[PDB]
Amino acid sequence: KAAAIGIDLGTTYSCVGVFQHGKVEIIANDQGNRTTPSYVAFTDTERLIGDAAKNQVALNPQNTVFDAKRLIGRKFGDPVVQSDMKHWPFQVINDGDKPKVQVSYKGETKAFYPEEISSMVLTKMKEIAEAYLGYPVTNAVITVPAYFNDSQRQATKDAGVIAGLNVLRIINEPTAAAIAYGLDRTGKGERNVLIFDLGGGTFDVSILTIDDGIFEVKATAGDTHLGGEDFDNRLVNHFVEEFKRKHKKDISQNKRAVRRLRTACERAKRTLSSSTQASLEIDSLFEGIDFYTSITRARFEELCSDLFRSTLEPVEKALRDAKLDKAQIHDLVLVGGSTRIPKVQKLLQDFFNGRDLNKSINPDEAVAYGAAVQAAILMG
Ligand SMILES: Nc1ncnc2c1ncn2[C@@H]1O[C@H](COP(=O)(O)OP(=O)(O)O)[C@@H](O)[C@H]1O
Ligand SMILES: [Ca+2]
Ligand SMILES: [Cl-]
Repeated sequence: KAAAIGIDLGTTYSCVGVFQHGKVEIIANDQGNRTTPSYVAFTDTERLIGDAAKNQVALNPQNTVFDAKRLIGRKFGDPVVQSDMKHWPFQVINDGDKPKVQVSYKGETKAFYPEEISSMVLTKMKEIAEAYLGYPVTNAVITVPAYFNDSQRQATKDAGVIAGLNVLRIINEPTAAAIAYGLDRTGKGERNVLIFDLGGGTFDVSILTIDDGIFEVKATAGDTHLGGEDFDNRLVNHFVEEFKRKHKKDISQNKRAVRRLRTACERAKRTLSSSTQASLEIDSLFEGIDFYTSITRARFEELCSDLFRSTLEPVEKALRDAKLDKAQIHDLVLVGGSTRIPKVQKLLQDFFNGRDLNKSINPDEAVAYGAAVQAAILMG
């Protein structure tokens, strides 16, 4: 009788929903947010998950883990792991050919497998659901990228189990997104669906072919290292020069400062999605010197123009691999927190014969939404 949940275990954010009495409910965390950072932090006295973990990153960088989704199901020697390792502030060690994240926790050295860090994020999402329903949740459906291999899917499933969940099914994120928009219920002929999924660290384009209720992955393309964080960094480099020009000081060397700026830029970016301008106010950014400035949407767009325009290439590549003209796509689906960027929406719109965009479901909640539906269906 207990309802099962749908969990979108994202690269940088996670989301949980539950299908109740004919509708899907996206559950808010303790801070009232419908998305939770896929972050786990370890201190001298506690282990933080979600917002609390990401909030103290600037003061505890070596022990605040993220991007566990990039390591999960992979080998220590995998070139992807060795490359990614160079960009993380935490240590990744080898354990019988398997990578482990090593940190300082409660006064000592501890190492964790990717699926262990991920199981911690899953527990948080499980408890959020449990507080809402009022009872224990034991069944779930978890999404993963369509390109994930058997090994990556297995480790993710192991994560759900370690989090005390029976994973009813591991499904593809673009499939989950299709389900959210109800493209899995028509049974009349076949239709072409393109999924434009731009998150905080990754960009995925998926072309699916739904023939009378059956899903078929036609093509996939994108960039696993292109996402919202890259837009934040364009803003960061922008303000570093401005601070450098107004107070004559290069802050690019003070780690804590760069981090506090990146966090401010991230929030400024979001404001630029609904307003033409945004203010950036950081107290004692560098050497006690404050930093209050402003920036227009257009300026922001110019700073990321190349990045935004690059998103159309994976789109055209997918169309090619799937041997379809852009006009042959029946359903254009935009998901991911970054598709909220007016500019990103316009580039896609102009590209796709200036067609109308579907604004019926929340882009950063879409994956969890479809997951919840499938979970309920699987639960009878
Ligand atoms: N209103 C917004 N405007 C611009 N970017 C946003 C907005 N809301 C969220 N984002 C961005 O979307 C990204 C988070 O995407 P999301 O799909 O939720 O997670 P994930 O990275 O785990 O896939 C972040 O880079 C975030 O800054
Ligand atoms: Ca996402
Ligand atoms: Cl919470």
